[PDB]
Amino acid sequence: PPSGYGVLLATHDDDTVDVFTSGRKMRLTCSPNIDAASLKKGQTVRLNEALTVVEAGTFEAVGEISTLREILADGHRALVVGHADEERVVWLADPLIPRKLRPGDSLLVDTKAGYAFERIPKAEVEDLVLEEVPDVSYADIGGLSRQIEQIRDAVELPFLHKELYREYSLRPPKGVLLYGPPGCGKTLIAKAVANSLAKKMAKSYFLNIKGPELLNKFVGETERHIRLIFQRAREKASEGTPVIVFFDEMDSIFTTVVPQLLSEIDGVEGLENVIVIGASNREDMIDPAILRPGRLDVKIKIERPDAEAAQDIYSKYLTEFLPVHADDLAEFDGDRSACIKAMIEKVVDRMYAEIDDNRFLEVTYANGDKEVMYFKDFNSGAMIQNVVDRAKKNAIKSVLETGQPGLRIQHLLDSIVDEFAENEDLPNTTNPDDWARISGKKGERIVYIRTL
Amino acid sequence: PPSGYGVLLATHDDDTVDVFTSGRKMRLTCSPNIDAASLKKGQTVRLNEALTVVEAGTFEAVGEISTLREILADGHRALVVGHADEERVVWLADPLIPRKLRPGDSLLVDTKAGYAFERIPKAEVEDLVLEEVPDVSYADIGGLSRQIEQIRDAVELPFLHKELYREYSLRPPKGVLLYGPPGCGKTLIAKAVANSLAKKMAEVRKSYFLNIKGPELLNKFVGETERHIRLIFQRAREKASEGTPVIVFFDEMDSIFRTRGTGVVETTVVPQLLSEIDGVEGLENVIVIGASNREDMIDPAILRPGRLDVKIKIERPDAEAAQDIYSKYLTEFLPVHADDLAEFDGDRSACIKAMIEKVVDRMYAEIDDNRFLEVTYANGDKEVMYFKDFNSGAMIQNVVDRAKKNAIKSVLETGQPGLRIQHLLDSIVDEFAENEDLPNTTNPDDWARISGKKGERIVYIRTLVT
Amino acid sequence: GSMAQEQTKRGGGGGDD
Ligand SMILES: Nc1ncnc2c1ncn2[C@@H]1O[C@H](COP(=O)(O)OP(=O)(O)OP(=O)(O)O)[C@@H](O)[C@H]1O
Ligand SMILES: Nc1ncnc2c1ncn2[C@@H]1O[C@H](COP(=O)(O)OP(=O)(O)OP(=O)(O)O)[C@@H](O)[C@H]1O
Ligand SMILES: [Mg+2]
Ligand SMILES: [Mg+2]
Repeated sequence: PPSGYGVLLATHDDDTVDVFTSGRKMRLTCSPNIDAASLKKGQTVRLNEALTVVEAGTFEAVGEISTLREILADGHRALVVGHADEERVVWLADPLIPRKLRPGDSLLVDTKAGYAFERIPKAEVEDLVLEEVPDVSYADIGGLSRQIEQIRDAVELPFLHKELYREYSLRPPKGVLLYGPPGCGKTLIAKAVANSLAKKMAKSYFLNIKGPELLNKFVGETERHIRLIFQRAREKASEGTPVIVFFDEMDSIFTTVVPQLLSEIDGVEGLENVIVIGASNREDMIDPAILRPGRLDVKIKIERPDAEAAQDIYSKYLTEFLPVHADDLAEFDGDRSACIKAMIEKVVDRMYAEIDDNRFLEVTYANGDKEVMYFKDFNSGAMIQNVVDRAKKNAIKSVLETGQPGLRIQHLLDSIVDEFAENEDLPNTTNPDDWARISGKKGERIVYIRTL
Repeated sequence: PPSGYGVLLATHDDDTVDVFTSGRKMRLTCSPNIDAASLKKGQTVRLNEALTVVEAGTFEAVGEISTLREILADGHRALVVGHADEERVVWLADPLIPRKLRPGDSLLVDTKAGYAFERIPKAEVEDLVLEEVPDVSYADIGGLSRQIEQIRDAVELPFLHKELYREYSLRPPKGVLLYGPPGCGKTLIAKAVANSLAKKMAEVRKSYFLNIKGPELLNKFVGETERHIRLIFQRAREKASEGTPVIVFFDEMDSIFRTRGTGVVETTVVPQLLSEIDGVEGLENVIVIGASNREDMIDPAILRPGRLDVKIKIERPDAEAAQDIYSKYLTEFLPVHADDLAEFDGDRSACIKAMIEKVVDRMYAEIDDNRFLEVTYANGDKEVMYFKDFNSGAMIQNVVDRAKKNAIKSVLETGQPGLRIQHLLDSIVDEFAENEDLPNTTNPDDWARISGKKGERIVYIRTLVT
Repeated sequence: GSMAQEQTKRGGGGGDD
């Protein structure tokens, strides 16, 4: 006996039920074999040529997939959206009408019958990370002891005395903006302060968010991403550890997403544990709306030029594990540590000397005054890393040609000369943190700059 | 004799089977000849007018091709995504449930039937963007040794000596940019690198050197623009997992990945490119090289230590570089008129070297006719520019081509075979006068260099002509 | 900073039925 199928729609007291069959709804009788009371909403039933429901099957396992939007007040209907961004109200099946369905879940549905039968499991990885543990301690930075004390007073101090700060009738600041030259780190400070906060709170969640990747310009979708990020931040704030939301290169952003971000930050205003920290290369490109007193109240400037910090960074980069030439140790009788320290001192003095090789900038002032900037200025950790890598490349060349291993002074000198020849360019030495720095240093405005 | 068809779905204890036929899902009883035990899910069956399973077929090889996303927990259903993101759960066929099933595979599927039957592999994307360039080697490039040495260090050395790099804990350069005035030989360096990579791969024994122009990876549809770059990077990662070096060449990076602020989708390509480059940094064999005339128009974000750590500038050739280029072009195999051989006793090499020296001296001399532009400064005195300040390898090649054309004209008219020195001598003045009116030779980089040298902004330029 | 007009470029959309 060839038998068809249909979808049960409603159950009535007259032992006649509505069935969606062949794409149309029909009121049809039920055979005595099946019990009308036992039947459930959305259950798949079987019929015959005489159109009699002989038995009930199982809820369908295939069909369209829709994203849930909301649930109707009656509790029996739910508004969902399909792949074509079309919104439809579908009656929830018996197993669906703990777990309570929430907006954003994917549901199996047949639009012809308009019934949602099952909830499909989903796996998300982008939002699942939720945890990054920085490994950069304060030992990774050098010549910044005053800055470290300042940031301890800025962020570490209020947390140790939250009760006193609150009873002193002053609201705490929750926003720290680290600004400075792009070449300098300005981000490892965030790792260091996160580590210090984790150590002092006595595992620690540090959320790094990149500005360029957050851009979902197409249709206001970056606002959705920001809302989801702040919701996850609140979720982590439920757990009893401070949560830091870090933004990198905020100048990539900012009528726009600024009001959405401001509202989201105001949402987490009551979260004392959660601190929003941002790092932006372009101070001027920062929207003043976020620069008002309040949320991003704390602003800290990082300054690159100093001899002691550069020497400490160079010492940090040149670890003991690097091979050292036998001729270098001949003057020190195998005392590798002293030889390396002397090498660092010599290369730092060569870099931070005022000679003809340090004619990096020939800057002319408006009144007609001229000055020469040496290799001491425009020095940052990134360029020191470049110097170290170039010196390693030159040392590999020397090993592959002469045969004797080790790192020599001429390698460092050649690396410095080559990297300053390459970096002697306007795009990397652009307007930010340069014109203002020299204006504050010399004391006069500058209208034109010449290079060599 | 006329019999229909249907798709089997499942078997039941009552020897009845579910069949999908003409959009109708039914339950049918098989014929006594056909045993329901041997039947399997997804197999096509033959029906009749009485709707009786009279024969069992095979799995059909037609329908939509969809991308597999995941396998459901039961192990018999899979969630896949269609062409227009029509995500759907479909039962897997018996052959599907070595090769094991993996996410991202292309599967045959009928949405009406709701079943997936077979897997079809497609990995020909790299062949679409594959570009082959033979007949170029580092020997052909003349006047560029420092840049050639640097690019060899940035590509050849890390792959040749991995142990040395791991010994000193030095990260191999991941991004190399080439920039300079037009015609200085950036594309020549790129194609020489491609040919060397092809030679190395043939020695190992090609497709690994992928080359793409900017505007190539732009699509009119709202989607599929990210998909192209995603597939490119996945193919690059697969080639890296093969172990051979792979180089992706973004030619003319001014078209795309420019600065974000300038505008009047280009907004989304650069961020996902940065994400992909950061995610591929683990693979040592993936190297991204891009050439650009307008280095300033590119976003400074990518031009940072890290992704694009290595920058190379190719400047206009000087006298010695011009001599090297002429030596590369003026070979001894070209015919030479007996007049020039008479003074050198038939020694082709010495005669050609002397001719090259003479022509280089001619085209680099500060003669009156070689004055090209009159730079005007607000305060300082005006400056006279020469043709030597805008020299390029392309100009030298065109001069040689014009001289050869004049030689062909001579051998056609007077019948005297060979190449005369006067051919080069007057081709020089012809080429110089041809580009006199056009200030096209000037570039923003050239103007920046000139402004930084004299110390005043350029105010006016005048084309000197007699 | 002269004010300037604009000309947009449409992106094709995929629609079935
Ligand atoms: N103590 C230090 N001070 C400065 N720079 C350092 C220090 N230690 C390491 N660096 C180097 O500085 C480089 C850049 O660091 P970082 O990414 O924090 O700078 P950034 O300002 O974020 O750059 P961008 O804004 O372009 O992303 C790193 O590659 C790192 O190797
Ligand atoms: N050593 C050399 N230096 C410069 N040009 C050369 C050299 N040898 C040959 N040429 C010639 O220069 C011409 C242009 O070279 P190429 O195509 O590399 O420039 P390009 O990188 O395309 O410049 P752009 O990208 O600005 O157009 C080639 O046709 C080649 O024949
Ligand atoms: Mg930073
Ligand atoms: Mg080119």
